[PDB]
Amino acid sequence: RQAITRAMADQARTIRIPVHMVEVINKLGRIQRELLQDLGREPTPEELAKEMDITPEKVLEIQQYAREPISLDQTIGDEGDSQLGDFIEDSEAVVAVDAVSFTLLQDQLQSVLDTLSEREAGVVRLRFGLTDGQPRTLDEIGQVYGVTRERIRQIESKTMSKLRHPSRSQVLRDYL
Amino acid sequence: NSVPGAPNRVSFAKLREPLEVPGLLDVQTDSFEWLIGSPRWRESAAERGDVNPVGGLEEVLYELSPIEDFSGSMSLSFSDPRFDDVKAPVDECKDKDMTYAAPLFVTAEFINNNTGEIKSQTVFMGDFPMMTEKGTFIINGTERVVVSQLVRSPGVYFDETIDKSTDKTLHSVKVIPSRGAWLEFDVDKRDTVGVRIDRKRRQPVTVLLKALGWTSEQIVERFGFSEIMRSTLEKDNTVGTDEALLDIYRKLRPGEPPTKESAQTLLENLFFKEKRYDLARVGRYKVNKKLGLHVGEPITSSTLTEEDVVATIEYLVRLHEGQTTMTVPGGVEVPVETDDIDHFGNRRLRTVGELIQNQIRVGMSRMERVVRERMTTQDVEAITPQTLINIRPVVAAIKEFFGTSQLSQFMDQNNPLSGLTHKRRLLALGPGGLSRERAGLEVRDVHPSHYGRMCPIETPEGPNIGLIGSLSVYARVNPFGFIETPYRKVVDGVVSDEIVYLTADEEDRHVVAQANSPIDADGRFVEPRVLVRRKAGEVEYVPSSEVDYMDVSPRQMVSVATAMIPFLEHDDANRALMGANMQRQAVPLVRSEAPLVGTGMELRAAIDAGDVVVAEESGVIEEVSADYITVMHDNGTRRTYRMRKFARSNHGTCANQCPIVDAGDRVEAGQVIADGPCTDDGEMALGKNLLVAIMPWEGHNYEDAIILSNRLVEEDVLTSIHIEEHEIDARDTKLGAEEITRDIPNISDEVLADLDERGIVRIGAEVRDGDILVGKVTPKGETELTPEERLLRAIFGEKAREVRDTSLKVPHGESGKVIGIRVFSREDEDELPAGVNELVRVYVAQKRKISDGDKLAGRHGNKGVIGKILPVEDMPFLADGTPVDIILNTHGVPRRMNIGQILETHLGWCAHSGWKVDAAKGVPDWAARLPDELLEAQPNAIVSTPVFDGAQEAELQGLLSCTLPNRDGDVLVDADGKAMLFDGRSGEPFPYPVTVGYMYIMKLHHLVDDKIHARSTGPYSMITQQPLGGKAQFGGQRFGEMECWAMQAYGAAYTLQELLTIKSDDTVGRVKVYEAIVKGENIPEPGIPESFKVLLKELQSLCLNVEVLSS
Amino acid sequence: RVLRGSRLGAVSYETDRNHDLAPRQIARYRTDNGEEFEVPFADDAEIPGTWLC
Amino acid sequence: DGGRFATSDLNDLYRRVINRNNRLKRLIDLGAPEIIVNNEKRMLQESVDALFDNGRRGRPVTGPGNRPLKSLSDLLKGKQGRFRQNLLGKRVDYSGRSVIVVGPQLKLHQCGLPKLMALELFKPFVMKRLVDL
Amino acid sequence: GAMLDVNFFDELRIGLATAEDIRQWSYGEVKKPETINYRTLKPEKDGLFCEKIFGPTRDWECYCGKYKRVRFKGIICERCGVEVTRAKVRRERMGHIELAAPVTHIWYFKGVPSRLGYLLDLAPKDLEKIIYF
Ligand SMILES: C/C(=C\[C@H](C)CCCCC(=O)O)[C@@H]1O[C@@H]2C=C[C@@H]1OC(=O)\C=C/C=C\C=C\[C@H]1O[C@@H]3C[C@H]1O[C@@H](/C=C/C[C@H]1O[C@H](C[C@H](O)[C@H]1C)[C@@H](O)[C@@H](O)/C=C/CC/C=C/C2)[C@@H]3C
Ligand SMILES: [Zn+2]
Repeated sequence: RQAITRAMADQARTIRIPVHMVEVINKLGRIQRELLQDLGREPTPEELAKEMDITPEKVLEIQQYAREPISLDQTIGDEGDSQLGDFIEDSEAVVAVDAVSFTLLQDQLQSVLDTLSEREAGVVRLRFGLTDGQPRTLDEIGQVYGVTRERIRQIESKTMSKLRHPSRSQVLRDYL
Repeated sequence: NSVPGAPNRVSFAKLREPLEVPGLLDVQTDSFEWLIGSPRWRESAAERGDVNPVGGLEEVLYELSPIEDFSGSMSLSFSDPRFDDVKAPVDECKDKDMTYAAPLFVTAEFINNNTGEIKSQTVFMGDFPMMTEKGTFIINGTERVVVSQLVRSPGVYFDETIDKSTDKTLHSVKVIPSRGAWLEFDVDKRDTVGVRIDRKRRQPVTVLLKALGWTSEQIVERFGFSEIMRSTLEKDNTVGTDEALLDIYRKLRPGEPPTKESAQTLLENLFFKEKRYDLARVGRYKVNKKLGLHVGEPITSSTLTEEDVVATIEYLVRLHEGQTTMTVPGGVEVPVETDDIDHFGNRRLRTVGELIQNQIRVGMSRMERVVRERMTTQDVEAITPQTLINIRPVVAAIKEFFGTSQLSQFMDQNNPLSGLTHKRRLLALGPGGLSRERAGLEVRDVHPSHYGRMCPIETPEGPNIGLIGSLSVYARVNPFGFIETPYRKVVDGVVSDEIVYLTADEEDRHVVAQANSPIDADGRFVEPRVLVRRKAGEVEYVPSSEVDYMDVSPRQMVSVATAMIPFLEHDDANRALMGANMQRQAVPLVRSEAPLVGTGMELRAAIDAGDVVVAEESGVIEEVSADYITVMHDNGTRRTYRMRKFARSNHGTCANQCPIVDAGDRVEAGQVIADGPCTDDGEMALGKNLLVAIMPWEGHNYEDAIILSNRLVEEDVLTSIHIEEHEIDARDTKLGAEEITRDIPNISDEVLADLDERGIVRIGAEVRDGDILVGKVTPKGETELTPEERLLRAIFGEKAREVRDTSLKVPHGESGKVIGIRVFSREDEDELPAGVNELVRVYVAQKRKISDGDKLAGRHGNKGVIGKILPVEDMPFLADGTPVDIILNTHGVPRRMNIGQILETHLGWCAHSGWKVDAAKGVPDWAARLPDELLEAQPNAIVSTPVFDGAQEAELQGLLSCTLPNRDGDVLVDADGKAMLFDGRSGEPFPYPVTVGYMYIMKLHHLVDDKIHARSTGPYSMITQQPLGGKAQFGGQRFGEMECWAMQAYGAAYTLQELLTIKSDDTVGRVKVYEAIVKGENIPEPGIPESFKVLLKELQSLCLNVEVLSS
Repeated sequence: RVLRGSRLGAVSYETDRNHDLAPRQIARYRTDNGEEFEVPFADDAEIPGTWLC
Repeated sequence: DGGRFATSDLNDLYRRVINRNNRLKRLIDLGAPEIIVNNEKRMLQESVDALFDNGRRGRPVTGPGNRPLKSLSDLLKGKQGRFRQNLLGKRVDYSGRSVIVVGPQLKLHQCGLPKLMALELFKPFVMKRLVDL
Repeated sequence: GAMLDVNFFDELRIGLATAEDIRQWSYGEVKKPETINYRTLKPEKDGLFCEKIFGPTRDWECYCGKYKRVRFKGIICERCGVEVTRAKVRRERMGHIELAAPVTHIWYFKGVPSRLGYLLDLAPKDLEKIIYF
């Protein structure tokens, strides 16, 4: 009976739950069926948390663990050919206007960096890693530039003051 | 008449019918209070005898009472189910989404056989969803209606076919019980028998005859005078009593050693004990009427008996020979006949009480199994019925029926007529019956006993034709679940006023005359040869002595909704079908004006639909208001009547209740005090009365299109109200908890200027598409950003805004003011779903004007969308200056055979302008049978033509002769019915006069913004990569198979490739298509579709090497 | 009305540079039945001598 | 929403095959009577058979509500299979639907269109044009 | 014949897949019936969603989160064991289950005629008494 209960705790759910949480789920379910029977009405979870001497938020987390998932292969619609798995909005998919917006933003930003000088563009590009994917620091930029990192910070403050013209960057204010 | 607040609707009704229309929702209410065992039902059933009337709950309990253990050591009874009050009132349950329940209390009692004690607890059985006043149920706030269902009654059905090969008419019989197994007595292709039982693949009569224990000579004195009995007595091939017992038993078991003594009793178990096999009291009455055995004794013995069994096989072999009538040894004779299932004597109606009783039965069985299970496991002197009984599967069965069944349904309530006709529907085949795809058209046809018992006109017009027929008007359900129909009995030619309610059986015992039959005004006919309905479903002429029953009235065979289509006897059945389906699809207008021409059914149909608040007790108004009516009764007491102003129905439409009485008004009992949605002055009103010309106008009314004047748009004549509900919830999550607030990231205060200080929009805020209703923000978490995003943030100084805005936005197209803010909170300690901290519902309402495309219809199925709303100046106007409102098409009238609408148009003009026929000769000849106080009429006076006794051609044209002028001396409409129209557009008079009049049309619930639906790029599916269709989303169009065929047939390869790759499934292709469009560059080449790669991966996963070769 | 879902994973939108990568070693692995496997580790990466191939 | 997970009914079959194979490997490395070993192999065989086609042999493996698990062959055969559905046709972008009315002044190569719908259809074209202007 | 999807084939040769081809296609033996951890909602190790087997769920993200950008590409994190790439190759890469005891495909066994019994000239019931033990 130990091996049977161990197997029913291990391999009886689509998501694996370690056996102690299955045990407290079964204790909660036993207490809940007993309370719905003998109370007559449905128990409140705060009363259940008093009953199992635990906190109601832990009771809610255990109930959240208790919900077994449903399948996607049930004929949920009124039509038998209608599938439940079709009617799911893929909220983690390509929104496809923001991608081309992002590409156009990249090109306009390249134009804006083209409107400035060479040292400025190199400093901002190597600073935020826009040209490669690696944000280097001011010490690396002064290493590749042969000047102090404090000079890089002064160049940084100059470029950020240069960027913060709304007359220059209304086209980038539009991009947010 | 006979209703105090009825409007003075004059009628053409020549026939005077003595029977009044019944209490239309009695089919729901009597069934449910039979299930309760209401005291009202108790005395009502004690009226018609029935010395032991039993509520259905008491029936299920007394069936289950008592429950033994296995060893006989103890017993558990059940006794007296009783109720408490309701848990909550109606609108409170509807608001808080609670089911309108009531507790069940049961005097349970346990008794030990060992020592002997009573254990008389009072077990609370469950909260029970009580029926409302209007015969409906409320489940989770929504209004739910259980529908009456038709099934074959349990009994013995002798049905025979003749084979195509040997031409031998083989005779089968299905003894189908309630709840049990199917034993049969068929006949094989030889001269043997098909007593093959519950599909046990071989059985003759003899093995059961000696499994009965009888001998071959005992077969001979039972089956004796047939080649069937000789050939089966020689084709027994298993002789011996207990030999046939063990033969039956080894056919029953196969897979185990048998035992002979169990073979004698398992036969008595599976058919003759009343513990697992019980055809009901209904089917037992059916059998005892079929064979005439239990004629002098009341209904009992719900299992089988061997006398009836051998009588059934004797009936089988005698109809196999062909006999006229059979008396059994021990029974009066009954006519030997076939059995047609479609006859209503064989089709019982399982109403809502029978359905709930079946679900209580299966719940009690599934808890009784646990009771018997734990009975042995529990120790003595330590138990009680509270320790024994699990009511959790019982309440699970009740809730699993009321939610998520087929028979439970949302109350289709866009108007009170659709409420009334979503009640009183009969579903012919479904759960507990045949499937829709399995059923042919023998169910779909109309058996000739449907006359008065089910309306042949009203049905869905889709694939479900004839499966869903409504109840008739005067029909009444039997205690046995049969459909009684009232009849005036005629004795010696004198038709009495003894109304007798008749089932289909006593319909077939007799012959029945018609209401259109000239009585002597003293009871007798004036002609000896009368139309009659022969009991074989035929029509004859008969001497006027032999008829014993007459119809109560005309319109007995028609539905409730179909009883409201005037001039029905001129219309065709197809267009009447479309009109009767079109009646219960109107939307309630803001004015809700009564039709100028109707039947006598509008008034009673309104006040019985429940959607009009009735003056309950006769009193005087103490105070009127807009929300309540304080009546003052004649003895001290007072009562308010809270109006439900702007309640949302189940289809978005409004449900206002404007009061109709004033301050000093004295009302009577059963008087209308407040019109509902589609009611005027008490009676029903599904639309407005409208001027109409029947000319074809400029191709805008082409192929059943309608045009309208702009006067409807400007004067708000056709204007519904659509209260739409939006609802969002504040849950918790893994990253924290969602919250509702004013703070939305990366957003301006301009869009935020309408919502309140805590996030919701205030009452009265006008919204548009894409506005915010509930400002809701969830914890996004913290992710790494793109460097360009980081650089823009560093330029503008803004933070990451680490919480994701997923706020409720009002979706596309919907607009209007915000009426109500229904908001709930878990912190406010209401009951809420698991994890939801706040639930907020927002009601938005738009006052939709009429528009081009809105599906309009008449009352005869003469439907059509609005083609073009013309301005009122270039609309063809009547010669006094009145512009007509709508202009139909002529060519849709004759070839659809619905000139009921033309007769209605003429009568509408007559009743609009008013008339006064001449009295110089008194009564002109056409006006003879025309009833009095109709020879004159004031203008704008309503009239009522009943269904099959109404206006006639001669009366209509003679009344259209004198049609008193408007204000001047101007008879605008000739005796032909037409009128001369000047063209509002050109200016010339139209060279031929045109039929005009006042048709009564409605506006249907098929409006354009419910349907207009477009998508460029929206959400996608999850597993497949297709654009997710459906108007709830942005939604594509299903480019189906035949469209692929057609675009193949054009040879357009490229457009097909676009439609199947880069508008559908090419994932990287779609963004490149979008990029090429907004960059203005050429559309790139379509790549491989995603669904094909899905197929490739599945076929690789099925251990199939799908090599795809290039060269 | 519409029920939505999200497969629990992050989706970015960048440029697939086949030129500007972190350079990397390749470690050849030999299993128990002599099977060769070439796991690409990074350059700056400790190579475990054992590896579930 | 609310964390309601949705499986795909093949994970249960895969879990059963994985579990039975692991158990069989454990019993083989342990040493067991051959009735047990052959019984586990038979269970593995029935599991694989139902994973490819549920209900092809014996009784179909079902789940909650006794609904049979949509196995691998079920994705191909039947009306819900890949072949019939892919032949049935897909929903498309840049589409839309509406009710129709008569157009008795239009020319023959012409159809009316509501601006509220044609705005939704031609959104990328109209975006490109009004960002060029 | 190349599966590199260049939209020109003119040929499509179905055929039986050998056990060598099945173990050739895969990316490691999935060996645990654990799909998603109940607490962290991340895929379990060597289970039916294991990112080392199939691929990462987050774009160019190793599972432990050491390497996280597209500069690290085509490599495998030595700690977490997940090759860094896009998320859409999780649609693509198959895994295999190794078996302790062999298995007969039901598509060659429950057919009319059973191709196994027709290759070995045996009854169907011979097969249902052999590979059901
Ligand atoms: C096909 C069908 C129902 C269809 C959805 C609509 C019926 C045909 C309507 C028509 O064309 O006239 C059957 O429904 C059930 C049994 C078998 C079928 O089940 C089926 O195949 C389909 C559904 C079975 C149970 C559905 C339960 C819940 O689904 C929602 C909520 C619950 O019930 C549904 C309620 C539908 C009410 C309809 O009412 C009709 C108008 C609209 O079509 C609907 C508003 C009215 O014409 C009304 O008078 C007719 C009611 C049908 C009578 C009894 C039906 C029981 C609503 C859609
Ligand atoms: Zn990692």
